[PDB]
Amino acid sequence: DVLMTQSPLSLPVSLGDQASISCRSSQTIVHSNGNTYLEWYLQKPGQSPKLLIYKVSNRFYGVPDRFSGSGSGTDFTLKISRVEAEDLGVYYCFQGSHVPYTFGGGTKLEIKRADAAPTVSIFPPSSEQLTSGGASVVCFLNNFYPKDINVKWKIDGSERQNGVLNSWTDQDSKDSTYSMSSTLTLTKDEYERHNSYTCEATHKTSTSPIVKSFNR
Amino acid sequence: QVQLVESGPGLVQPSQSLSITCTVSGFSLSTYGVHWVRQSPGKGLEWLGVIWSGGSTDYNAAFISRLSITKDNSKSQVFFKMNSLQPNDTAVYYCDRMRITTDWFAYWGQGTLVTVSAAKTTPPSVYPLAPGSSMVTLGCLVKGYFPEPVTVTWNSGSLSSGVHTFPAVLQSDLYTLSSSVTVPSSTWPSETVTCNVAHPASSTKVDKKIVPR
Ligand SMILES: N[C@H]1[C@@H](OP(=O)(O)O)O[C@H](CO[C@@H]2O[C@H](CO[C@]3(C(=O)O)C[C@@H](O[C@]4(C(=O)O)C[C@@H](O)[C@@H](O)[C@@H]([C@H](O)CO[C@]5(C(=O)O)C[C@@H](O)[C@@H](O)[C@@H]([C@H](O)CO)O5)O4)[C@@H](O)[C@@H]([C@H](O)CO)O3)[C@@H](OP(=O)(O)O)[C@H](O)[C@H]2N)[C@@H](O)[C@@H]1O
Ligand SMILES: *[C@@H]1O[C@H](CO[C@@H]2O[C@@H](C)[C@@H](O)[C@@H](O)[C@@H]2O)[C@@H](O)[C@H](O)[C@H]1NC(C)=O
Ligand SMILES: [Cl-]
Repeated sequence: DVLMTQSPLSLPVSLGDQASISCRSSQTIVHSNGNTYLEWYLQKPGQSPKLLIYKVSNRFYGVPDRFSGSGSGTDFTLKISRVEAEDLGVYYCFQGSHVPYTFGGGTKLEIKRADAAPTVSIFPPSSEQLTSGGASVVCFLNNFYPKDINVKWKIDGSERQNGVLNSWTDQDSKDSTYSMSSTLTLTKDEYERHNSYTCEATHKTSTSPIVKSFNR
Repeated sequence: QVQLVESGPGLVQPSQSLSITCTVSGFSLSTYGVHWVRQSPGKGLEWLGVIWSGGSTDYNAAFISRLSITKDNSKSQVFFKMNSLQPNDTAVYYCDRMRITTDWFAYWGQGTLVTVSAAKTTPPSVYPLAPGSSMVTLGCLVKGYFPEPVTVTWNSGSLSSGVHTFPAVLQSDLYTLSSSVTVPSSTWPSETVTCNVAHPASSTKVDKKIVPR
C-alpha cells in the first residue's frame, strides 16, 4: 500500500499567517491513465470532509483562492496564504492512484490567540438525580486558551480519581477558545456523607489554582 | 445540488453484518463512480472500496473477504455490505464521490455512525443543572445512554451563542454528556431556559426546564 505521511500532525498558526502542510507518499502516485490523484480535504469539527484541492493543484468549486496545492513525485504541499478562523479543523491528503486508496494521518490546524482564563462553574446533584439514587457533580471550565488545563476534584480535601469523567470541545470557530466539562460521579449514599465538594483547575493564565466549590 | 443520503443501522451485534444504502441526487451513477470510506479514532480515515459507473469494483484487500458493493443505477442507489463486524469496526461510514478528474461532483454523504457492541439500547437520564446558592451558566446532564448519538438544543434552538455540548464519554459501559449555556444574569430565572434532549435509538425526547435552587 502507498503510505501517506503527513506533517506536521499539529499546526498552530496566527490568524492571517501563512500555513503549509506536507504530504510524502512512500511510492509515486501516477495512475495508469496519467493523472496524479492527490487530493486535499478539510474536515471541520462535526462535519464530513470537504474537498479543497484535486489532481495536486486544482482548486475545487467554491474553494477560496487562499488555498493552493503543489508537488510531484512523492512530495506534495497544501498552502494557505493567509489563515482564517473558518480554516480550523483537520486536513488530510489522499491518493487515489494505486489501490488501495489511502489517506494521510491528518493535520490539526489550531488558531493561536491571546491567553484567556476559564470561566469555572460548579453544579450540585439535581434533586431529580438524588431521588433516583445517584449523585453527579458537574464542573464546566469554559472559553479558555491555550487548550492545556488540569482539573482536580476534592471531597472534604481527599483527592478523587474514581468516577471523574472529563470531556473537551474542539476549538471554537468564533473566538478560538476551548471548553471542558468535568463530572464527578458518586453514589447518593457517599454524596450524603460529605459536605465539601471542590472543582480545582490549573491553567497557564493563573499560577494559583482556580477553585470553585459548594456545601451540601 | 448534489446530495448523498445514507440509511443504515446505528447498532450492530458483533459478528453480524452492516448494510447501508446511499441514495444519490444531482449526478448519474451511469457516469460516475461512488466510493466508501470510514473514519474511526483507532484507525483514522480508511478507504474501503469503489463501484465504477459500469459496475466493476475495486476493494481494499484488508476488507475484500467480507465487503460487497453493488448498485441500481435507475434508482440512484448504492448498496454497501460488510460482514462479520467486530467492536473495532465501530466507525462513521461514508459514501462519497472523490478522486475526480474532470467533473465537479465531489461530495460526501452525511455519514452513518455504526457502533458494534452486544450492549443493549438504553435511554438517557436528563438532569437540569442549576447553580447552588454578570453572566450565569446553566446546564443539562445527559447520563447513561447507549448507543450514540443524542442531540441537545437550548430553548429549542433560540439559544445558540454561548452553548457548549461536550463529546460523550463512557462510564459503566454507557455514555454520559453535558451541555452548558451562558445567559446574562439579568435574564434568568426571569426568562425560561430549557434543554431539549433527543435520543432516537430509545425513542426518547425530553425537555428539562432549569429551575433555581
Ligand atoms: N484507452 C482506454 C479505453 O480503452 P479501450 O477503448 O481499448 O477499452 O478504456 C479502458 C478501460 O475499458 C473501458 O471500461 C469502461 C468501464 O470502466 C469500468 C467501469 O465503469 O466499470 C471502470 C474501469 O476502471 C478504470 C480503467 O481501468 O479504465 C480505472 C479506475 O481507477 C477508474 O479510473 C475508471 C474510470 O475511468 C473512472 O471513471 C470516472 C470516475 O468514476 O471517476 C468517471 C468517468 O466519467 C470519467 O470522468 C473518468 C475520468 O476520465 C478518469 O478516467 O472518471 O477506469 C475498469 O474496471 C472497467 C472494466 O475493466 C471494464 O470491464 O470498468 C467501459 O465503459 P462502459 O462499459 O460503458 O461502462 C469502456 O467501454 C471500456 N473501453 C481504459 O483502461 C483505457 O486506458
Ligand atoms: C480488531 O481488529 C482485528 C482485525 O483488524 C484488521 O486485521 C488485523 C490483523 C490488523 O491487520 C488490523 O490492522 C486490521 O484492521 C480483529 O481481528 C479483532 O477481532 C478486532 N478486535 C476488536 C476488539 O474489535
Ligand atoms: Cl477570519
